[PDB]
Amino acid sequence: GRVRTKTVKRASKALIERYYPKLTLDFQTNKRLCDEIATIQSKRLRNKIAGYTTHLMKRIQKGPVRGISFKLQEEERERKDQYVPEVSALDLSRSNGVLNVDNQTSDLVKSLGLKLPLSVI
Amino acid sequence: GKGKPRGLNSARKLRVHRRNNRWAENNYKKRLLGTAFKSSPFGGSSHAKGIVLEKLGIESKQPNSAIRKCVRVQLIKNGKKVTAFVPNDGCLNFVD
Amino acid sequence: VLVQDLLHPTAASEARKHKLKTLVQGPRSYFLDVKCPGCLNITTVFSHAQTAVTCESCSTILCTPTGGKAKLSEGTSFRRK
Amino acid sequence: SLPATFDLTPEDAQLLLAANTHLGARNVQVHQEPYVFNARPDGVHVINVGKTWEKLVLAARIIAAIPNPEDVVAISSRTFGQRAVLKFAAHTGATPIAGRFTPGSFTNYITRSFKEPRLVIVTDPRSDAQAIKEASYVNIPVIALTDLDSPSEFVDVAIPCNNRGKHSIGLIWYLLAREVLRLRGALVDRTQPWSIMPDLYFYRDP
Amino acid sequence: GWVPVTKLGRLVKAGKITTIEEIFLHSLPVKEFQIIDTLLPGLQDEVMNIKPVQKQTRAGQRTRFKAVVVVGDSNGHVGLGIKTAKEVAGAIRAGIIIAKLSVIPIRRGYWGTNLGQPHSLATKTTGKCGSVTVRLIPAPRGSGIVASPAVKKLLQLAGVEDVYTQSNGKTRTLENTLKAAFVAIGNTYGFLTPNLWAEQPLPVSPLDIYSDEASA
Amino acid sequence: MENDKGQLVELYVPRKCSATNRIIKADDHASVQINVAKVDEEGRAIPGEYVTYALSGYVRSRGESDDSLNRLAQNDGLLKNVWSYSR
Amino acid sequence: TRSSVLADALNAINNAEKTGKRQVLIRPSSKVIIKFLQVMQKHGYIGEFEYIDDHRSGKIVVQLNGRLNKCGVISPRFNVKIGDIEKWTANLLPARQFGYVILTTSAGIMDHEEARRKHVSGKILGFVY
Amino acid sequence: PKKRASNGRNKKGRGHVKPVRCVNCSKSIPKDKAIKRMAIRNIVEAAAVRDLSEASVYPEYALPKTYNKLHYCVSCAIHARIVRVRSREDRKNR
Amino acid sequence: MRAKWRKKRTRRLKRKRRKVRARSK
RNA sequence: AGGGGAUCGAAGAUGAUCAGAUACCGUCGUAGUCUUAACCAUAAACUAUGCCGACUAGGGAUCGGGUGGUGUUUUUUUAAUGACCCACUCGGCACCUUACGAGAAAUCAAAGUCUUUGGGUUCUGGGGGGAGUAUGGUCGCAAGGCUGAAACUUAAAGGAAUU
Repeated sequence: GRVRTKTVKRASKALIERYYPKLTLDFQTNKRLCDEIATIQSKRLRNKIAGYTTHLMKRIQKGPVRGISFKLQEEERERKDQYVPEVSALDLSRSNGVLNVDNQTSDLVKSLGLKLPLSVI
Repeated sequence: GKGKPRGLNSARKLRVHRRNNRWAENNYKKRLLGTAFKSSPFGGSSHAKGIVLEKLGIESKQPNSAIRKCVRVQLIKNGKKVTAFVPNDGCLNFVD
Repeated sequence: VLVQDLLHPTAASEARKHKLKTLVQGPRSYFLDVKCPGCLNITTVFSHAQTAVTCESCSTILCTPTGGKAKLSEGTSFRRK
Repeated sequence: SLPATFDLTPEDAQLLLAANTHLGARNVQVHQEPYVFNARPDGVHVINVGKTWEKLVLAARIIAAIPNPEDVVAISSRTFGQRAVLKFAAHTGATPIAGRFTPGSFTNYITRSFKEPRLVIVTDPRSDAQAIKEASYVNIPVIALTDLDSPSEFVDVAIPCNNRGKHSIGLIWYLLAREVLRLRGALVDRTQPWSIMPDLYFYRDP
Repeated sequence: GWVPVTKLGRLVKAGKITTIEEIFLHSLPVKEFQIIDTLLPGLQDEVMNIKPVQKQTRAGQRTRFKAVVVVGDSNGHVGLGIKTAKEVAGAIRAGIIIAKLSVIPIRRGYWGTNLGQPHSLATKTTGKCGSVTVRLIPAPRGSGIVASPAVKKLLQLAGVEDVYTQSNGKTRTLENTLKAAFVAIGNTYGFLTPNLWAEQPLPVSPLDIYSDEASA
Repeated sequence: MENDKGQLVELYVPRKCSATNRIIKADDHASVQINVAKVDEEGRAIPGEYVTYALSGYVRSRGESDDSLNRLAQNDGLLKNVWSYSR
Repeated sequence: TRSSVLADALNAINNAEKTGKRQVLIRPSSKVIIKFLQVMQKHGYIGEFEYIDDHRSGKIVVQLNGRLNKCGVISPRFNVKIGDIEKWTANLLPARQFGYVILTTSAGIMDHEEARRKHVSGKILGFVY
Repeated sequence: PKKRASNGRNKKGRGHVKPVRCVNCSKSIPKDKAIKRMAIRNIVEAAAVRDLSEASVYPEYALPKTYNKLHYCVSCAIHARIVRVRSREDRKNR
Repeated sequence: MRAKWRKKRTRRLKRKRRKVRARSK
């Protein structure tokens, strides 16, 4: 088969998680980039890592998959985390100013401090 | 209650059970039945005299091989036949 | 439960538990007041009568025997004691 | 004892009522939690709001009593509360360990994920029972978001709750963060509500 | 070069915690033998024997050595270590480490004289690890240690003077007998002597007060 | 533990669990020490003024620790009404 | 059927203490049972015990403290004497510094120490510590 | 030793159960001990209904089924792969 | 050998011994 | 000792397979298998777990009985009578997660409350063979059933789990 060895896999993921602005989608240029940066003893080894990084770039251009954190995944995490779509969070709204509950909950609330608009049916 | 009588008046039952169960011991049964005094060739004696009938050459048991060079004797006091093995080395020729 | 009050537990618990399992053993049954149609003839009967008890002066059956509580007549009046 | 300010306020009361927090599990229920109030004919049990509120205030006192905030450990295994515990950590220091919990972090010191707490606010005892065992082996007090069907084993503080649905768990997490923040003193006005919408705690389905 | 991973290691290295009683009262978990041999410099090691265990493999029988080791000064501390290792020296060292990490206080006591120093266990104690039941009973002054050689060495290393020991089961299992004695020696504190019936103020764990020196 | 001379004898003075008066073992590895901070008329917890509850591992193993803690808080005034003797 | 009222009750208290409960209920409700309970109470091994008195045998509800480690009963009430009471106490008790052996002497119900103080003995009921 | 909590099968408090004969090997086994398979098949095999429809008198109709209960003994079931041996832990399921 | 067949051989030997004793007496 | 004797079917008769097959495989086939009047008193007759009584973590389902449902349906849309659903209880067959505990482990809510040793009580066993044998008694038409050794020999016979 052509299963990638865990060492080249670790090297590829380390490259991806660090050098996203450096990494591109063209094989030759990022292979030369790996030649400059990654100190690899053997040409076949470094070429295999470059090919694996190209495949990973092609795969994750569509979207994140697993354990990458490529300096933009956490950017998206910290940006698309506070949505707060106004009063559409199902609290004291989306009704006629009343809370629709059951009979037992209604007796519960009036036994408590109440101060709530019960709508037991 | 551990499957045993525990009442203050069950001493007879406990003693009967103890008497029945004691027979399983080899020493108890041998001492009371006197098998050493009737079935044992020595008749309960530590030592016994006899006369030599003929030699014997029984072989060895597991893992080993030797001719033990033993001797058959007849006890005068009992009249029975006994097999004995000389303890020391090279005394079969000494025994006549 | 580490701590619970066996002195005065909840009346609901004492009611749902069996009669012999309460603090004080007592009969959960009770007697009945029955009025016969036509003439009153007031008398006291017991819930699990186990007999076809009739009026002391009329042929009307006060209640019918059953395994549990004895079934009372439809026309007879039912009253708690 | 409290200075008459930690009571059942109407706003949180209606929030809990609208979040369906009082609706519990089915007929299965451990006798160790007598917080159940009656039982609806359908099969859902009712949990009284006052018991829940007192449990939240007690858990907040436990959390605030810890001197170093990062000793607080919040872990969730179900996907419904990952963002909730994340926001709780972001607002109250601590460290979020949401996702899949690696065993041996609390006991074994070889792993790089070692962090010994002073208390844990484990959400679901059934799914995070391994974390419960680790906290027991390393002697960490346990605060558990228990439910009627959830086990009550190795639980110092029990939070009556409906562990199904993002809304209820996110709302109670936000409330807990709010009152522990008030206890810590960042929110000077205990009567005034937090100036943060509780919708941030609930996670996004897609 | 210590770099204690645990916070208690930093606390003890700072000199804040000095006596083993401080950690033993609160039952704080310990994971380093350096802590134990720091607060108890007087611990002495002893090894009973070396068991040559074997395990069948594909083309032979791999041989390992099980080392049974005890430690603890004769002042109220004992510890036992069991470890299987490829080499006897490594097995002995690892057993020493485990025995250091497994220190347990012993409740001493008086036979009923109330005249001098403690010389025996407070109450009769029992311990079973497997099918061996080691029983310890208080003994009068001058009786001495009456047990197997291994149990006698363990109790002398503990520091008691007079004891009465009775064993049931397959005493041939030396490790099992030592573990049963360990169980009994740890359980001797479980008895509620009437001197403990008084209610004392409840202390607080050291880390809450000394969180400033912790971690960091 | 005391002798005729009156000096203190034996070390390791042990504690007992608040729920059940059973001595906590040194080798025990299933028990915790709960502590509750106290506020003073402002909602702010004063450091160092916490009350301490001792909880053994056996009640934890039996799963009764939550009920024990509620009872202790209600008795000490830390709590008002969740715990009822009648139950 | 029912054989030893004291044994069944003492087993009930032992099981309750093993469970950890702070109270227990005694069904048979025998006079020796109330005497045993007074013996525990006057020495502090138990707390407060009350006797539900119906028009039947009755029951007992007793609150326990974490001070009773083990209570046991010697079903065959042997006629112990002055000489063997010391050996019986040594065998039953973990130590002579604490623990009490209760016995019916001519005077009534008390522990071994009080019985030796009064120089009386009798049948032996059980041990408590 | 005790390989199973249930010795032979679900027979507790009953004792003797009327026996039945195996379908193939004709071995007598207790009725509860027989591995019973509720085989509900069709008297027309697969890929044959299409050919059997248009070549049948009257439109649609027919479409019947066969239903047989097979009592396989332990040995026959093992040989015919009706039930397969598994691990110790997997025994407790269902 | 199986205990059942050993027992059967024992019964056969017992029958033979009983027959021998009967013919002797 | 009688009736019946349809299938199956020890003995047996054949034909296969095999160096040998008196068996496994194919076909017949007596006693037996079924029923009446009497013996047989046995088994892996197992739940390899004695009977009675008190206590001890939970959960669901099921059988029989009992009680309450501003419950459903069946009826005469609605009384009865039933059949269902909710809650409780007693007595059983049992089942599931765990171990406060027990056990050498397999496992056990009893095999727990037994070295912190005692609820009452009956029976059985003291290394493996000899041997459940011989003999002495007893029952039975018979085969056999109950009680039940000794001489002699051996240092391992065994139980649970691991590679």
